Amino acid sequence: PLRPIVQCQTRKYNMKARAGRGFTLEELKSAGIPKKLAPTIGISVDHRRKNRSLEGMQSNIQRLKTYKAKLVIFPRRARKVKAGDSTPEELANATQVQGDYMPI
Amino acid sequence: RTSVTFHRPKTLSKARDPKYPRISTPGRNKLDQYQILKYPLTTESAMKKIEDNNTLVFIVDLKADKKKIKAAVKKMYDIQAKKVNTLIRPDGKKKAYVKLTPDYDALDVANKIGII
Amino acid sequence: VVRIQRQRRILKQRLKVPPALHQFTRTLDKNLATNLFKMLLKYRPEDKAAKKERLLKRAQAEAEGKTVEAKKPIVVKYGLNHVTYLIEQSKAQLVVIAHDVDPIELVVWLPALCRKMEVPYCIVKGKSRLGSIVHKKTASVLCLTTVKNEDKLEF
Amino acid sequence: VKAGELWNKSKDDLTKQLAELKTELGQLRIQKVASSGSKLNRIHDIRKSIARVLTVINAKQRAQLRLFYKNKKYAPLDLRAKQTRAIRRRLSPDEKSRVLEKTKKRTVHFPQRKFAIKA
Amino acid sequence: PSHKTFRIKQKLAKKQRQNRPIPYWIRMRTDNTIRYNAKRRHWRRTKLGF
Amino acid sequence: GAYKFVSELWRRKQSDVMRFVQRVRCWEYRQQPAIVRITRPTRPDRARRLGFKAKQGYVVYRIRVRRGGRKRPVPKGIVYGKPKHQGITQLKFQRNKRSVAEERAGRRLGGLRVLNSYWVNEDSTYKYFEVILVDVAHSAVRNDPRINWLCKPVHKHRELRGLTSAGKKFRGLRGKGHRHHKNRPSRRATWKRNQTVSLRRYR
RNA sequence: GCGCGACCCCAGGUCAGGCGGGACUACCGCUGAGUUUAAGCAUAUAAAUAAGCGGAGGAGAAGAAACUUACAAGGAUUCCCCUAGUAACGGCGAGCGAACCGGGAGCAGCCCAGCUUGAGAAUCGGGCGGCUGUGCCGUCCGAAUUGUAGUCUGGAGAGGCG
RNA sequence: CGCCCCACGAGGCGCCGUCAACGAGUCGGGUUGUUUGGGAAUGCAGCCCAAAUCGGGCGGUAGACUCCGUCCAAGGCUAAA
RNA sequence: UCCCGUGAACCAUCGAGUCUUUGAACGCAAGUUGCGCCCGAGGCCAUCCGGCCGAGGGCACGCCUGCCUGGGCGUCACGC
Ligand SMILES: [Mg+2]
Ligand SMILES: [Mg+2]
Ligand SMILES: [Mg+2]
Ligand SMILES: [Mg+2]
Ligand SMILES: [Mg+2]
Ligand SMILES: [Mg+2]
Ligand SMILES: [Mg+2]
Ligand SMILES: [Mg+2]
Ligand SMILES: [Mg+2]
Ligand SMILES: [Mg+2]
Ligand SMILES: [Mg+2]
Ligand SMILES: [Mg+2]
Ligand SMILES: [Mg+2]
Ligand SMILES: [Mg+2]
Repeated sequence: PLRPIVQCQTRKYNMKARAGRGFTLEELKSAGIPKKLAPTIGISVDHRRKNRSLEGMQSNIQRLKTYKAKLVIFPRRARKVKAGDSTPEELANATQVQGDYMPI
Repeated sequence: RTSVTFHRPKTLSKARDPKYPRISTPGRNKLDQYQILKYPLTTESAMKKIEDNNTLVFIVDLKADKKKIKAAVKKMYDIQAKKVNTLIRPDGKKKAYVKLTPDYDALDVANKIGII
Repeated sequence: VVRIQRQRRILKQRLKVPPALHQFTRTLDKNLATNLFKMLLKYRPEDKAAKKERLLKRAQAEAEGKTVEAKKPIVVKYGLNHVTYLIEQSKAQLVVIAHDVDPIELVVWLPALCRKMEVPYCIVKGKSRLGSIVHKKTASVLCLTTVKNEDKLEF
Repeated sequence: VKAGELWNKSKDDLTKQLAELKTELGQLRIQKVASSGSKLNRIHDIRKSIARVLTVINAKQRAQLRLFYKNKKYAPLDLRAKQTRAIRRRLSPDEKSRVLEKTKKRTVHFPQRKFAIKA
Repeated sequence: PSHKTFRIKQKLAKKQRQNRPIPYWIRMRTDNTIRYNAKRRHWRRTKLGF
Repeated sequence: GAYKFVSELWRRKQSDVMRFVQRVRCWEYRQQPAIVRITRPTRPDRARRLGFKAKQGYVVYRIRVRRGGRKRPVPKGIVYGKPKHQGITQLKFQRNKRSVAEERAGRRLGGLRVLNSYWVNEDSTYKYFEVILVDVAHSAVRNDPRINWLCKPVHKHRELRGLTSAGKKFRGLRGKGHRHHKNRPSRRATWKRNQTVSLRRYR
């Protein structure tokens, strides 16, 4: 699942960005991804992390839209297309991407 | 109450009637007559006992008692034992000396099976 | 088992019972209990058998008439947590506390709560008797929230 | 004697052959006792004949015994499935599948979805 | 002793059945290596301890 | 909603109301055996929060344990060793009395499974605990999703392995950070890991 | 001259069930040395080890912060590398000795108790009968109001509106 | 690939501010013994004392006050490496 | 007779079976095949339409759910 950008702790590393556990609730809500839907579509959550500085919050919001842009979702059944599903053309062009599809 | 001592009041115990038998397969009689009477003994000492003492010597099961030996000799060989004497031989088998009631003849019983 | 239980009442006697626990030991009279228990027997809840035919009957009212029409059946309320809830909302009008609840801490504070909330309360004698009204073994508390318009005077 | 020719018989007839094979074995013990030479080797045949007949009667009696009790009645301890003590004490798949109301609503709403990327 | 138990008499009987030289035909079998009974016992040389 | 009142009064343990009720109960407990089946929890609200339900298969037992420490059980107080290990009579058992009680119930009640336990009383000589046990053969248990976990084989004798609440206490698992890091996964598992000499292939 | 109802205890070869013992590689709990090193020896070390007493599984234990940090902060558990023979501890002697950060392997979070059915215990066990039979249905007993079910678990949540 | 079509119940999401309940001889403190790298005391255990709800536990030197960061114990389950 | 087939085998393999006496070992014991009790298909006579020898099979302990039998002024109601 997708991991957000975080700054490391401790003077020695605070100038370096790395992957964190999961997106905060505010990052999820600002990008409009409901709390209980995100792990089901490939996005990790972290109910513990905080947003003390605006720039960090903005950066991780853009990742969710970037992920949402290139995300495709198959229907839960054969022909019914509910909210959030995709076009049949989209679901044939879909492969198993491998590696780091969003590098940090 | 007249007695100072309180005893345990006596109550009803109901008998067993289980809702399924713990054993379906019946019991075979594993000590039937052929298990009880294995084979007659043909040592020269035994052959003496047939004429001199109207007696028959068998090797019998180690778990057969004098009573079942008497029964099994009536089912098999259709004769009567006046007296049965037993000993467990030094090598582990039981030997039974059968004395026939004076109606039957031990020699004729010996012939009908083949020992003499 | 006999030896210990007899000494238990004796030791209770000897020790000084504090007021909150000796607020029991002062039960409602026999004369009033027969009066009160006459009323409670009127408002017994629906028996187990008394409850399945009506659900059988309301099947037809729903299946053909397409209306539920049964109106509010009015009966006593029981269960400690339920009665405590009714008391604090002030929907309770009469509380009936058994003298012989063990462990006692379940009801020791009810007299204070009913007195503070200004609902009349009585301490009848025998939790086994309260349970008999509601078709249980023991009950430990009862309360009447509303009586029919035929019994305002007697109530 | 043959396995097939016994499975196709009646109960009493099987009991006869047990009886007479038993008698033949008793007489062969006595040649060993007295004589020798060649019929000393019918014992192994006769001895296995008795065992085969005993197997037939016995294997038959459980088929009936299971059939009578296989109305899903309470079963006897000798007809119940002996696998291991641990297996018999497990929970059933229906028991291991009981989920709580909240947790199974978590699957009706919000299951784990199939998705891809690069689109 | 003459007074013995059945359990001791049973074990003594088995010990006797085991004091016998091997059958001669065992020596003829294919791929055989048994030469003699290597467990023979004599009452005066090795005690049973039971 | 009556459980709040009963719980608060149990907080006020030096009140005369609670001193009288506990004094008489402590008398009776001392008059009964050390391991006794009881019909209902004497502290139902404390039981509720520990997972007890009024369902068939839940049984509650009262256990009595002795107070004080653990004298070294040696033939006369004689130690054949260096003076550092010659003490006898101020030593303390490493399991709490709550844990001692639940296993006393556990061994005796070999067919049932310990769920939790809770303090009820004490005097100068004894402490009294009530242990919630479970019949994991009862069908009213095997069909409850919240308690099926206790029927699995990995939960046999939880109290003898230190896995109840009392066990989690004397194992140092109530706490998380530094000040508790050596207790996880276990104190002996931590010691073994720190003891290992890792000789890698390319070294 | 009673029969009551409940409470707490009986005794049952009562119906149906589950318990104990075995094995030692690895796992969980308890208990617990001394040889040895200090060129003697007593704290120390050997060692929170050997022996002793128990309990499990295919893995076990731990696990979702009453955590760390002092930073632009991070974010369950476990394991590897590094931190590090370091901070510390120590007749400050002999010696002993982790953790945070960082990098990897693998990643997943859940459920209860409590104010909140009261027009209604909506829950559960057992006997018996039936069938599609790891269960479902009918019925009769019983558990439970000193509380079974449903809601709810702080990240929330109950309400109200849309 | 086939038939069956999910709802007026629950959930998400938008606003609201009225409520908002959260584990007790337990925490916590003293003292004793053990244990630890944990040093005015790292965990654990005995006994004594014994809570709170603008409250509680921490911020590796004991102490009082002002501020600041941080988390919410005393019930339970949980793969993979 | 087992040889163009129900078919050899110190064959392989495994689902149907058997499984003496013990042992956690369970009716009480044990340098004892010692000492009890209960049920009981089958057969004999009549001292009953009962009694005699029975093939086989039960009877340990703690515990849970239910049940049956019972005890105690422990708490009541109702009486006498
Ligand atoms: Mg003799
Ligand atoms: Mg000599
Ligand atoms: Mg020593
Ligand atoms: Mg120790
Ligand atoms: Mg050494
Ligand atoms: Mg030295
Ligand atoms: Mg030296
Ligand atoms: Mg020396
Ligand atoms: Mg060891
Ligand atoms: Mg585990
Ligand atoms: Mg270095
Ligand atoms: Mg060390
Ligand atoms: Mg200390
Ligand atoms: Mg766990």
